[PDB]
Amino acid sequence: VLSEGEWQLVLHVWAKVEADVAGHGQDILIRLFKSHPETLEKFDRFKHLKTEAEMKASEDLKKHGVTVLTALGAILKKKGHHEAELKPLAQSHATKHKIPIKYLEFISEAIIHVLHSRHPGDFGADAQGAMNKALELFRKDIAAKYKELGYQG
Ligand code: HEM
Repeated sequence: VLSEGEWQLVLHVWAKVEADVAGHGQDILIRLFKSHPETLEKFDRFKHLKTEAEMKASEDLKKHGVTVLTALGAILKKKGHHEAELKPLAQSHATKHKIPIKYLEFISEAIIHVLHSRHPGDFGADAQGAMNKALELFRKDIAAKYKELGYQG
């Protein structure tokens, strides 16, 4: 359970992301796909992209970055009371998109890296620990719905 102090750190940095959702979305997806190429293969939409420059040029990938960070932002702003927003996301990611929990760990690492690069004055170590705990809570609750459906592995 995050404390109120920790939620404040999280959402303070997140408000900064909200000034340039698309730029962040791009940088996060690019880092995820460069860091962990097996993730790119889960998107039939993007698996033609073979270089970072092609990724950076893809308007469709920038569109999807906005979709992902708008959904994450809505879950963060519920401060833990996010069951209505995770249900559908876990459902689709386990049964339709087939994303293992470990790749949710990978995208959390890429979110933390991009927020440290773009917002270092609002993302010192207190705020990095808090964002880590928020993203862990997201993964714990998606993992519990996976397990329900037979996809925790
Ligand atoms: C912060 C973590 C994530 C969030 C909030 C998120 C959010 C979303 C949303 C809102 C959609 C469209 C609605 C839906 O299908 O449920 C979506 C689609 C999808 N996501 Fe995620 N996602 C995350 C992590 C990932 C990861 C780590 C992968 C793959 C490694 C992935 C793969 C997919 C795929 C394949 C689609 C369908 C894209 C398409 O072909 O249109 N997601 N995601």
